[PDB]
Amino acid sequence: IIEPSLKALASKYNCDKSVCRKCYARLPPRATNCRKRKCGHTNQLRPKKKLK
Amino acid sequence: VAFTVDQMRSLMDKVTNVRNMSVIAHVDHGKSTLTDSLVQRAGIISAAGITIKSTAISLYSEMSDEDVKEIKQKTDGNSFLINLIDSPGHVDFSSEVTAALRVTDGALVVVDTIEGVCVQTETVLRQALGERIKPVVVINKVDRALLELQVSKEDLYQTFARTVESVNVIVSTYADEVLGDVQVYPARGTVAFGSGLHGWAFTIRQFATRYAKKFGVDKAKMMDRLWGDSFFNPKTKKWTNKDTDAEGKPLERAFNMFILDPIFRLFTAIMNFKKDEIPVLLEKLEIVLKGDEKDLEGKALLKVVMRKFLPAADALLEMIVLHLPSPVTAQAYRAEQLYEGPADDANCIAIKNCDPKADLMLYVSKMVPTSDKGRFYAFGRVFAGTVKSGQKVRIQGPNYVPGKKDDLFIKAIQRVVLMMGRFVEPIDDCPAGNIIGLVGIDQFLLKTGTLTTSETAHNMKVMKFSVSPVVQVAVEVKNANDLPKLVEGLKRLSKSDPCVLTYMSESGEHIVAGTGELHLEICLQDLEHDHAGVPLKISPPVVAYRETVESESSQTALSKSPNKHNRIYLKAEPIDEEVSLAIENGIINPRDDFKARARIMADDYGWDVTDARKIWCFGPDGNGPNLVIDQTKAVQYLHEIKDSVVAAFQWATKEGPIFGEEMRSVRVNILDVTLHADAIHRGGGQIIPTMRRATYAGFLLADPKIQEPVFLVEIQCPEQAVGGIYSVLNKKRGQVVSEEQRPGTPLFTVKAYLPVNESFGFTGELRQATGGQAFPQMVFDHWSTLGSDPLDPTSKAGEIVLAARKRHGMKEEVPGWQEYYDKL
Amino acid sequence: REKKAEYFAKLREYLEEYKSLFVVGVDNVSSQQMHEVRKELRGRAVVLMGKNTMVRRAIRGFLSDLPDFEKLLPFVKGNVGFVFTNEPLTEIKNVIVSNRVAAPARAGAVAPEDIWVRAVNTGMEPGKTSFFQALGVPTKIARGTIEIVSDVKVVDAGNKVGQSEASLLNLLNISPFTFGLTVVQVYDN
Amino acid sequence: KGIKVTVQLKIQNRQAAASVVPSASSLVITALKEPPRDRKKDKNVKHSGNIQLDEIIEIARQMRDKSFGRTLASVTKEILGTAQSVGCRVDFKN
RNA sequence: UUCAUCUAGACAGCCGGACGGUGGCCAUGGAAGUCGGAAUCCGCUAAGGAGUGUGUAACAACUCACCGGCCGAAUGAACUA
Ligand SMILES: CO[C@H]1[C@@H](O)[C@H](O)[C@H](OC[C@@]23C[C@@H]4[C@H](C)CC[C@H]4[C@@]4(C=O)C[C@@H]2C[C@H](C(C)C)[C@@]34C(=O)O)O[C@@H]1C
Ligand SMILES: Nc1nc2c(ncn2[C@@H]2O[C@H](COP(=O)(O)OP(=O)(O)O)[C@@H](O)[C@H]2O)c(=O)[nH]1
Ligand SMILES: [Mg+2]
Repeated sequence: IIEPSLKALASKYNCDKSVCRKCYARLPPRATNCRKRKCGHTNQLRPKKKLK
Repeated sequence: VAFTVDQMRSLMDKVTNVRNMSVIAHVDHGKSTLTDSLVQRAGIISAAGITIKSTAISLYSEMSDEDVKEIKQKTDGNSFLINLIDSPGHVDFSSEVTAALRVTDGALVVVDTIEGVCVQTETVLRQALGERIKPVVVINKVDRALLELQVSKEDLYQTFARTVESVNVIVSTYADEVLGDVQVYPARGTVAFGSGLHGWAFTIRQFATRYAKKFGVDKAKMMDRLWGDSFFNPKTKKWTNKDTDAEGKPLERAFNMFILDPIFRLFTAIMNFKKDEIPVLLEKLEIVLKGDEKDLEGKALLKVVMRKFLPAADALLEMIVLHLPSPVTAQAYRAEQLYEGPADDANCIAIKNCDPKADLMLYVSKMVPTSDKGRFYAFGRVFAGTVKSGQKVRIQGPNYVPGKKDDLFIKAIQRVVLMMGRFVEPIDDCPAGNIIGLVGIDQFLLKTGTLTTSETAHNMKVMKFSVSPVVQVAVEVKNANDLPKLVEGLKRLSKSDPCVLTYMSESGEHIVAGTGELHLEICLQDLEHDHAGVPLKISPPVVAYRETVESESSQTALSKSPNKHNRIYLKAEPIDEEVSLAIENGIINPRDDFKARARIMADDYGWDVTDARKIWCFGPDGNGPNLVIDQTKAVQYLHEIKDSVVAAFQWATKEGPIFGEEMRSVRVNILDVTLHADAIHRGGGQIIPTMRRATYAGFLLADPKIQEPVFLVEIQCPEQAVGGIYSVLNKKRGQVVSEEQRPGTPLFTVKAYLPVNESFGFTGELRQATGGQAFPQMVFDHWSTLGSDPLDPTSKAGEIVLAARKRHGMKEEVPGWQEYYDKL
Repeated sequence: REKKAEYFAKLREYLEEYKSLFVVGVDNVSSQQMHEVRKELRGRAVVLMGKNTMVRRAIRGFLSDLPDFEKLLPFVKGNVGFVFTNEPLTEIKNVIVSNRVAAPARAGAVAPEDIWVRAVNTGMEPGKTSFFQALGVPTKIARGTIEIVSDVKVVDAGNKVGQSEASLLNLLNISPFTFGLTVVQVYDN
Repeated sequence: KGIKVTVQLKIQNRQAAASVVPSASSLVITALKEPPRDRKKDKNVKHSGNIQLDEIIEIARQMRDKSFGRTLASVTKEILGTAQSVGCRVDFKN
């Protein structure tokens, strides 16, 4: 009820990224840094849990 | 509309003028409130919040003669009887669904507009497919697709196109080929629509005939010109077989135009308060307002506007007589599976012809209980013949076979009654195909049961369910002075639910096996407030473990008397599953002739004929897979010792040294025993605790291990949901035996051995992992040995006996062969 | 540049023994169809796809083996390579201008023309009807086999191919995002 | 006959049954390797082969899906040997 | 501080192939490149790893390595305080 091609468009700005492994945050699946200071610009990520 | 008790009996005799069916529904799509509108609308009365139980509700069908003039069946008249049973919803209650299917010929399909044909729809849809029963689609909640959503006309057309085409799949895959054209398409007017909470419903065929006049085109070509590649032309006034014209401009198919367009203009006008369309479109579509119906507004006003256009009974009871099959031509291909016995047989042929005066056949699927302080009724369809108030009916049980007794109770009926949704009436008879209720058969039959009158007639089908009572929970009392109420309440829950199963545990608890948590929990609070009515203590179900050995004893066992005189030297080893099986199954008996008994165990089980013609016993209780093989020769008084040695052995094999439980695969080969000279030092209070301490050392030296019970669960589910299930085995040791299926059906029956310890919530996580799509079929298969050490309070086997000895109030430590050993 | 240096030497050796060659351009190829077209001429015509090793071949068209490299050299654009042979031109032209064959819908690929499809049966069992389900097209049960009720124009002229629709398109054998292995330029002696 | 890696393609023309034999890499090490490496090793892993085989394996690549597209004898001196731990033939391939 | 790509033509960008034996030795309830260990080969060109992840019940399928198109000089990997 959302169309397979229109669903890739929804993930393109809601979950198709990577989560910070310290304070967690949305950053591209190719990006390799953090935009925060609580870590001091770290490199801890993971391709945001592909939920099924 | 009220009808006297006799008007019903006259209505009952006309099989061509009586439709018997059920309701194929999902959890919540609108089937209970849809059928509720047919009663307060056109329902037969007696002479003058979840689905827990069902009954066959009755109504009157008063049609037009030219209406029954297009029904392909033998029929003479328009005085029909609506004998519909309100089939239970959700899941875990797919028990009463197999029972409502048995006491009917067709079924009312209740799907949704947006939640289309979900899991429970195709579950009860694939249920009707294997029952040779005919399906009839009715998409309810079409108004929610235009109120909370507000869908367009051509968009809502492909919405029902999807719900329909998805049913053309479930059915054209699991159906019978002798039935042929049984798939419901609104192309013949076999799929209904409407709204149950507002009291209305309609069909394409209703307005096809209703507008056949306004176009001159008969209802058959009118509705075949509404659906398909049929588009009208409001420019030239031609119904063209294309979506565009010569200009290449957009057309709205005949359906959305003449049918739907009218209804939408009603919504926004009535609902949003536009009296510039109320009386206007009222007369444009041939409708009228009257009294306080004119005084209502919006939501409540559009309800009465449908009661003025397409009330309930309209499209509902219409497709019931026109396309639904009555016993006449229905049981004319149903007799086969419906009755388990010879087809070219006397009573079998009588049902295919349907003789209401000949061979009396009446299988009661579920015996319907009451507020009559514990007594019930026997709800069953009368296949052939007429049941009277005090007739000699043969109460045949599900075990009975033509040629013996085995549950055969031919008794006379106390009184006969009629079922009306929740109302019983003191009646007299009921014919071939129609269903009624008879009191008094209960105090003779057990839950399900076939009832004949002929000796050569076998038994009628007793379900097959394909739902299985996989779940199991321990049940007891919270006060021992009322334990008697506990067992009696349990006995009535058996004759209460058709798919429910009550049996005693190997430990000493009361096991309750259900289809699921919901099913079980409902029958637990019903057994809490009704059946029993006393406080229960329910905890997880405790398992029984047979203490098995995995090799021969590291040294020879030694143990004598506490008085000190005669000693015992046995060497306990493990009996292979195949030979230990020939004991408990029956190929080598403990009372068999030792001569030819030894001949079979040597050439087919690979043994020494010496120790074989010398078996002392099988155990425990004289027939288990634990033997006492004679191997000594220096024993002059052989005839004064064998007896009491096997005596403490029957107490040793019945009571184990690890945690007070039996053993399995323990072949005790006795090498030597120090005999005496008199029976004063070889008797009663002598040989008992002697062989007792002797077997303790033998088992604790041949490799101690805990053996547990294993299942054979075949979960039937399509190949598309299999992903989640395969990982539930990679979760709680689901070792696959095989995986078989048919060339044209996705539904996969998967064989996997399942551990009792890894089944304390198996059913819940299984439908959660792959939707309700996963149907578990649990049935115990074999006993598989663990692999860990039971004296290790940290290994698999040891963890079990740690918590097990703490519960009995026994010793916290696990005593070895050192503690029970007699040495110099 | 180990292999860059040894290939320069390679192309020159073949370019001397033969007098007939073709500037075979592509980009719309397939690992399968490509290597299997070389099988077609494993002794009549062998392919040798070049690159910036061909800008070095501008400095090789500067080598003066036979400087007619003027009417050949600048035809270095698109996935183009070599085609060595010593038989007549129209005979080998028919062979290579027949040597190019179809490739499937890469679900999200370059959609070029509008596709129509007759309202008949495909003779397959109704299991792929769940895909025609979340799209919206009536499907009849004829002998049970999945039947298309419309001569439907599903894909429009030039759009982004959706993953879902191009999958059931592979079920109809639809393949237009391709060509094969043809030619850009010819030249003899 | 076959147990593991046995792909037998079925082409049916309305009942007329005809199954073609793609004779994979496991199929060649059975049609060439007699009773010892053909059957009797169900409960035990098959890892024994070294002895000279010759030209017969070139026609064994003919039964094996011929999708290589160049030379027969040439591609078999690769398939049977390095991927096949049962049959080494001429000690030069590894 | 190194390492060794590079106008002979790279790196960022994006275009299109991403093969075969082969559902490879087995191992298999099921593993076709993508649970596991062990072999890590040549047929052939521009390339295709017994194969880089996601995902399948296994496949399929997509995507990377590798390779051709065009851009056309840096500018990247690895470490130092
Ligand atoms: C067809 O319905 C069947 C199947 O669901 C399955 O065979 C189920 O098994 C019950 C148990 C059967 C085991 C064997 C027959 C030997 C050991 C028995 C058990 C005791 O530990 C293990 C399972 C679970 C029960 C423990 C909790 C007491 C058993 C029992 O009834 O005692 O029984 C019902 C009636
Ligand atoms: N949107 C919508 N809601 C309905 C309709 N019919 C009934 N309901 C709602 O559903 C509630 C109970 O539904 P229920 O009878 O459990 O559905 P069933 O289990 O499929 O029979 C009622 O109280 C209504 O408010 C309908 O046609 N459309
Ligand atoms: Mg309900």
